[PDB]
Amino acid sequence: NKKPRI
Amino acid sequence: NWSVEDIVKGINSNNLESQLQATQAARKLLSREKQPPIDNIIRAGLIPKFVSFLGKTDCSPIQFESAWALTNIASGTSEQTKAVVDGGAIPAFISLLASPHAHISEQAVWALGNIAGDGSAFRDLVIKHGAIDPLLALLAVPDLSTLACGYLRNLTWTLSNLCRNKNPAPPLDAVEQILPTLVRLLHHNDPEVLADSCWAISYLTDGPNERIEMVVKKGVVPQLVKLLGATELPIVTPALRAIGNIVTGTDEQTQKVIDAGALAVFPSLLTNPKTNIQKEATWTMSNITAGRQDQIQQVVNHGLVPFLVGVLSKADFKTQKEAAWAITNYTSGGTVEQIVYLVHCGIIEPLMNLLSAKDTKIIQVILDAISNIFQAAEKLGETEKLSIMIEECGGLDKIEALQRHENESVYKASLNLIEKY
Repeated sequence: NKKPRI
Repeated sequence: NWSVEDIVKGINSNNLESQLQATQAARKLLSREKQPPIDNIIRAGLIPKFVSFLGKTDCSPIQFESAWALTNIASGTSEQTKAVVDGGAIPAFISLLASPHAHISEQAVWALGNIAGDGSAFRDLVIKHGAIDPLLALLAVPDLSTLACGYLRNLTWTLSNLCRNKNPAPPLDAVEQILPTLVRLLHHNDPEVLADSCWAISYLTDGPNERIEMVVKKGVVPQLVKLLGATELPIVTPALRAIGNIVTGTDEQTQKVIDAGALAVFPSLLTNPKTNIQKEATWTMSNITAGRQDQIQQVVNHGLVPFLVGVLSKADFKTQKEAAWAITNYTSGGTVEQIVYLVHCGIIEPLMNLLSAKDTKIIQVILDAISNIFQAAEKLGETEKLSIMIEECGGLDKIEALQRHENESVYKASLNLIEKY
């Protein structure tokens, strides 16, 4: 769905 | 890490390098794990500034840092993604797709994936702004293996979100424009490219038969069946969803799944240690036994009836209900030889034992099935032997107790059964 970049 | 107050003081300066330092500091905050202060960054009014930094071509570093920062804001709630869109970020990210710096173009792919993943509206808005053409242009190489692994995985994931939501489904012209590239990715060797490419196909096959046909006409079913027998779970799960979707359509589309050898994989799928794999495989079986008789027959030839008896005997109650549906569909559309073979495999005992369940729908489905089985016994004139059997395992006591039930449709079918036989 939506993914963050860490 | 910097304070939100310091990040604002620097971005508001008229010094491009002071702004680059602040944007990098904002990126590092939003890339922390614990409660990334997304809402605090938005109230400060920084999104319009980040959007403008996307356009500073003479400073690639500020483009990357602002794209990274905006990527993580757009990953939060629907309200936070909306803020990124309201700032004009969409046309800016599409322009960055053609950046000569791969890490910046990759970051634009990522950001657009988060925007399109919000829902149908933003997905279609990304498409209207013209994102598909430049996206597919990044994958126009003779060999995908020459592309960076991470670059290729972000492109596949973003493409999956452009084929994802429903109500409405993505535009037909967009799906047609994406599928040839989507089929190439479906043959790539990377497990994640394959899993996200199987999810995309899973989304496109969830709908009317016109959508299914468009996928099945590209000849991806053999490849889906191959992936259906993969060792990795993240590939088997979407591969099975796509297969299960395809068999909700016409009998000819269902037949192409059978011809590709899909039924050979179901001995494993119906005994898979994962509850969710077992349930979706049984659901798929229930839609296959609802097909033609030559298709029910192909279920018999592959030896899957004993496996349905097994799942009905012991499994999660939700997998059991899907198996109850598979039997009622089997009994309602099968021949007489096929319905007695269902009894020889031992369907009656586990079917009766499930009449003690505390769910009204499964009771109706089972009782209907029993009616179809009895109707086939009337045809052979052995209604007597079957009734001695339902009684020797204790099924009648359950049927005659179903008389005293809350729902009316159960009371009528139950009484009708004990009166007839």
